[PDB]
Amino acid sequence: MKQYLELMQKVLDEGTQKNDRTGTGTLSIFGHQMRFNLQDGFPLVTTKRCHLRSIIHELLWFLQGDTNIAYLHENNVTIWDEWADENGDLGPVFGKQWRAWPTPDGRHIDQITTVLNQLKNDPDSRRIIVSAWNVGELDKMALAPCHAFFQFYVADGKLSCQLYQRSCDVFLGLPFNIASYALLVHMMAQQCDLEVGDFVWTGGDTHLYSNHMDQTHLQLSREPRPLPKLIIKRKPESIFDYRFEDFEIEGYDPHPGIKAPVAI
Amino acid sequence: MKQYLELMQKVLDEGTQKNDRTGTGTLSIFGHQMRFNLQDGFPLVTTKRCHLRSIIHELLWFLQGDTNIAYLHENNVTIWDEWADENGDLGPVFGKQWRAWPTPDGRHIDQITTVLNQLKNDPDSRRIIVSAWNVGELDKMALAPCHAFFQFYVADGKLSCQLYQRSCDVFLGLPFNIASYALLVHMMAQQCDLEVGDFVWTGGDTHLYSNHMDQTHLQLSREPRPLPKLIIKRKPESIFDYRFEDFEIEGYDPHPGIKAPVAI
Repeated sequence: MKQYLELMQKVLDEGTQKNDRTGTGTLSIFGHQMRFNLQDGFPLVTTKRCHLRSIIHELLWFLQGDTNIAYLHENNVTIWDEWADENGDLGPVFGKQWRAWPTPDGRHIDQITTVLNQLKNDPDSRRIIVSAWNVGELDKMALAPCHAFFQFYVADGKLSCQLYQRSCDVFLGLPFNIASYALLVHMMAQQCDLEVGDFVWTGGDTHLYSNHMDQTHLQLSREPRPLPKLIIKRKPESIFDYRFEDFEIEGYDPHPGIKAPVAI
Repeated sequence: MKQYLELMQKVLDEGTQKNDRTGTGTLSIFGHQMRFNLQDGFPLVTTKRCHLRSIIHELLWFLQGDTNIAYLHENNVTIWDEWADENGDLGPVFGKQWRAWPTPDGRHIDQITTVLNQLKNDPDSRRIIVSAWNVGELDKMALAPCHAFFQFYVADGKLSCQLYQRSCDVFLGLPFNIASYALLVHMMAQQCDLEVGDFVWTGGDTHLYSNHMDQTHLQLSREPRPLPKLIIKRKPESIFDYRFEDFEIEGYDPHPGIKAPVAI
């Protein structure tokens, strides 16, 4: 997509050499923002083929609130295997905070239900927020949330969402981060009888790994194709009742897939 | 400042009519970002005179962690009086979360000490974060935090900070929000033997109140003046030992002050 390739070029041009926790090198910038008008099309990167199978299962899994990887394994989704313990546990990552944020007084707060009802009853609200950044729970998490905090907004019948992503792997992660939250906005808008607005992406440490440079150069040589279209095949009774098969992408004509590694 | 006036003009041009919780009208946009290179000068709005007295006391008060307004009243700082109860209490707002975030297991987490030591020991970290958005504590707060979440970053000997502000009163609040966090970056950089980098400001619901329109039109007719310079007159032994008198602004030649109201 235009904004995505512009980000990649910016990191190339302006990024500074910066290492990650393993010692693996990157080029990094701090602070960036992009906006995707969801009525223009579904913002799935076209300059390489991006598969959404794991991303859809992951989002349904987040929304279900159980952080054991059993559901992912039931569907042969393996993207959290690296972080899970022998029993398949991850600690109180994403879904536990979205659905059952623990409080000092022993309650567990369902932020997703909170937001859905704010959107339906008080759409002007300036505090329609979900946070995964539960400071007390960070140490028990397999890793701290990268997509940490998000806010919804309603105007002129349209639902928008802004994500704050503290750390972003531009090449491997970001295409998927965009698609995941764009899907969530479509699901929430359907459930609230709203049209889709903008997905606004905001980054903190936004980086290209040094061993993604060949891939980045190739991708920047390609012209974006028309955005595809998301089809939701059925309207479920709530935000918690979506199924994998409810989602189809039409009109997706990407350039070929581009593989990239990780260090250990 | 250029970026500030550009934001104001954007809200004028592109903002949509949107009411707040009291029913007071605004023009609103969702999602914006600005960057202030702190080596260029201290980013204090010059197109109207902005007083920093209350803002400096407020920041020292945040850093001290006690949310009773007694310290503010000791200095005749009245900007939190509206929200305080008969005993001067605000509930677990800002400073309580910065210095003593309560956890389910009964601990209280000092996020400011955490960050200072991350900056000194693990400056490459992508999770140097302070959050005020303690979901369990929102209901006891006098109001939910507007400046909700911030992240630090180090590269090339320079400390940067990004703020996520969920709700922003562009005319009355934003000049002060910018100055408060810019001061904090200077204080933290001094304590970590770092130079100052960028303050990156990110907004959610970013709005101009309808009864600030006369003022906005006047302000947009003025040309920004050179940025002033922050002087820290003494290096304290830690981030918790700063005093009001340690701070001076030099070279501040603003256009006259512009008064603006609020509804009740």
